[PDB]
Amino acid sequence: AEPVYPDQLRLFSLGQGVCGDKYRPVNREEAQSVKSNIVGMMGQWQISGLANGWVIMGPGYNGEIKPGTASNTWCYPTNPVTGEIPTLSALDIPDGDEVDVQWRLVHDSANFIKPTSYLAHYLGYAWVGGNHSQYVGEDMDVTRDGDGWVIRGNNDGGCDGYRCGDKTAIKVSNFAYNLDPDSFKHGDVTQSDRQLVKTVVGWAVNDSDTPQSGYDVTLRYDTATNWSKTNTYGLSEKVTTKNKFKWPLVGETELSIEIAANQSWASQNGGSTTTSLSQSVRPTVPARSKIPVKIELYKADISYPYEFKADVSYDLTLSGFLRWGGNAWYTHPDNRPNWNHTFVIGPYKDKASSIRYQWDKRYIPGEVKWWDLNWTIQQNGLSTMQNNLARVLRPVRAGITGDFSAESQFAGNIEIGAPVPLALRLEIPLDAQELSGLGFNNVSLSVTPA
Amino acid sequence: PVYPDQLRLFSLGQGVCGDKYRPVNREEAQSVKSNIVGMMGQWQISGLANGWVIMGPGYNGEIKPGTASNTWCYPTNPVTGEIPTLSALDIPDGDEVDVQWRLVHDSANFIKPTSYLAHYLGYAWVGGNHSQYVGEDMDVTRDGDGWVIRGNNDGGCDGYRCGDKTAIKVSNFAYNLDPDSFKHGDVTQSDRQLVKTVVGWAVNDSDTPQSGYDVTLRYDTATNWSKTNTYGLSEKVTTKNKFKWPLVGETELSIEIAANQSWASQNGGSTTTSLSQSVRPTVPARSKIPVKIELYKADISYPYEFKADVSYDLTLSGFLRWGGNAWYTHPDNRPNWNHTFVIGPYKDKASSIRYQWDKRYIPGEVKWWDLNWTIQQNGLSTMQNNLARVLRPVRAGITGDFSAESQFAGNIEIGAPVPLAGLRLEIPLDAQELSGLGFNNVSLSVTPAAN
Repeated sequence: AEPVYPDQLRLFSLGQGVCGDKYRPVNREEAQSVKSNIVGMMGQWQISGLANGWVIMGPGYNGEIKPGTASNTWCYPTNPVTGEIPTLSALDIPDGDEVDVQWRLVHDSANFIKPTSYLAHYLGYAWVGGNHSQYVGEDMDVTRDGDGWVIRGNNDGGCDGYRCGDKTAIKVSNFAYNLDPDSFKHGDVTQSDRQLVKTVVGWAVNDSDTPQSGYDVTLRYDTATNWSKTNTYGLSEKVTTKNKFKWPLVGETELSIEIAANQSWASQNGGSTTTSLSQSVRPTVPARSKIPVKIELYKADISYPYEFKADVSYDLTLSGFLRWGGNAWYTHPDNRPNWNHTFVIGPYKDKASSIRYQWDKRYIPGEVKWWDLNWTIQQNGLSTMQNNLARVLRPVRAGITGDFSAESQFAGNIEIGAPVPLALRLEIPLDAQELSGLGFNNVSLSVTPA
Repeated sequence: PVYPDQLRLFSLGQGVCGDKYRPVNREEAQSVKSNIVGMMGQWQISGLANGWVIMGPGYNGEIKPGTASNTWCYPTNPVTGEIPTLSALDIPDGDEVDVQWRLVHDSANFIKPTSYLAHYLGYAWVGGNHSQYVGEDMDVTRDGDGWVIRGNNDGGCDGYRCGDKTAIKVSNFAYNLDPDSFKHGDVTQSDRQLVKTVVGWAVNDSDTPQSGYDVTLRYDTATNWSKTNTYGLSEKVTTKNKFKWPLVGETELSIEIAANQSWASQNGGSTTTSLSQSVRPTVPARSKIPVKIELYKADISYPYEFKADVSYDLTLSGFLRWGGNAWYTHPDNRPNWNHTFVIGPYKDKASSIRYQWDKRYIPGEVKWWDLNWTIQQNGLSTMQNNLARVLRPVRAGITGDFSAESQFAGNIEIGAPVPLAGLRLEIPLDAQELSGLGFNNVSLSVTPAAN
């Protein structure tokens, strides 16, 4: 309600202080109210407008809010959807075997069993608890189900209530883990150093009576990169990454490691590869003069414990019968029908399985084709639903660890010194054999117009 | 390369961009999906080239065919070769004197890059008499709390005024601890345990069901915590904005770190915060409902680590060369020259290399150094790889041990209604007992939802 929702802001390019159909300019106070969020949605040196001649700058300008004018405007809806589900801080589960990472999440009474149970209960699912308790989400048994788990109330002994024997089950299945490359952190560097294995030197001469410029002196060469990694546990066998990425750089050791996408993290533990590389400068040597040029070749290796975060997602399927005269299905059946509905807890898939969608579009009558979330609100009130939904939708991440080590060869910049006279050709010796013995193959120096 | 910071959303109709801009295509959109989605509303839908669309974070940034009257665009003629943001240059924590010494003497990560910056900008003799190259045979001397990197001047040299070595002064250091870089070791202690269950009843002595009253639980909790600081640098680190101590395990901690205070002067204590749980139950006519409130105790400890970003001022003193320098006026009188940069978060245009470089193509902006001249003198590549080194983020590890104990209540739970043999409450609370277990000023109240 009252509070401004960052994720509902929309930008317009309609001129100063102008908004599109059914949007109004965001004012200073509101902007300040969620400063971090607006800035995080802006470009480096972006500058957008706010109400009554004010402006908010991007991260580059330190997201500052001051008087000003902008052609574009941060606008808010004249009819904003109220009572958003908050997004709680991530629940970080330490690295372990898939089974253990999953037990830790699934049997957590306060962060999983109770919220998901209460969600099912709020949706009108009957008997969401075991007969050892009168409260929902208690005396809940967690049992293995393939690569998933099932959560149903213990059914030992007898129970009171019509069909109390038919306990609703909460199926947690279809798990997935997406390693986030940006979450990269590393411990103390075990090994680290970069030797100067050789330095190529010589000169670059200018013969003509006119200043030689606009030519690129380019060094091309090959070297091998040897890296390897370990995986402390087995969850590794199931994590992938949306897209390929370059292993992050640490120290002064230039590496060229490409982790491949959608390929088991546990299946990519290292490799030896020779990579063609290059370096180049565009000198400007004055008439009939020469410049000293130097290229330092290096060798570096580094080792360290590493850690990434994998975003966990799973399917939440609720199955049981819908309570009589207390139901949230849109048709509000009264025949206590056996029911099955699955929510995708993680990356969006479709409307039917998106709690956040059905919640946010709850006031658009034509969109409610599944759970009538409005019912949960008259039944429980805004705060209770918001707090509960936030708990079931809380992001879950799993740590991914192990040791990393690598060694590679590479050249530094082609450096040049103060030009010397005399009274664009190169005189830079390249000992093929010594270089080859050092691990630098197919090394060449070329001159080519800019 | 599609540079995300040059992207621009326009609201001018189907596939329409602003002047000198063009529609982002499906592929280009995929190459920078996260940056685009990170600028979009939860359920925003925006257009791309040839009738495609990219959706907001809520739809998981799906890229698919669709019609949209607002569009993601890119310059037809983009400012090319933006300075690459390299990975962080980690520095071994220690006492302030250590981190500075380690930074300042780093030949390949600081001396060479800052010396080349001066040289490319036209500063003369940025090198020692014992080398023909820029940035070699340099001497670093103190000058208060600031440092000075300048070519060795001993012996004899050649060149007009070769005795005038350009000095690179580093001063005014500052270290900003980044709360999001949080990480921890083995959580050498943990768990939660139930220490008491406060139970009672809500009764309804009416012939009609009751749903108009909030039962709320209010109380004070004290978190007894602490944290050590392995090294001395922490005496100078601060945080721009306050933050909640990060949640680890399942011990709810109510700890806050204040901005503008030395990291080292916030090592723990007993902090009291007032919490409040509530619920609006529905009690059938002539009925009562059991109310349950569990109270927990929790202990946690573990080594911790946050990184502190290091910023400093880089001042270049020397005279600008004869045949060309970078100053927008391009003097030739071979003048002494003082100019300082701010290596770290923005401050102002004059002292921001990133700013002058990114806006180089805008004539009115070049009021200091024009980096278009340096690019025509050394090539586009040379210059962005050099500025990539100069602006390479530098950070020191801030480590130590963290320990904490706290008491917290679970949510208020409601049982099944059972026929009695404004909503009313009957739940005993013994101030002294509760207090013995770390819960003070505990109250259960029944309030109409209409207040």
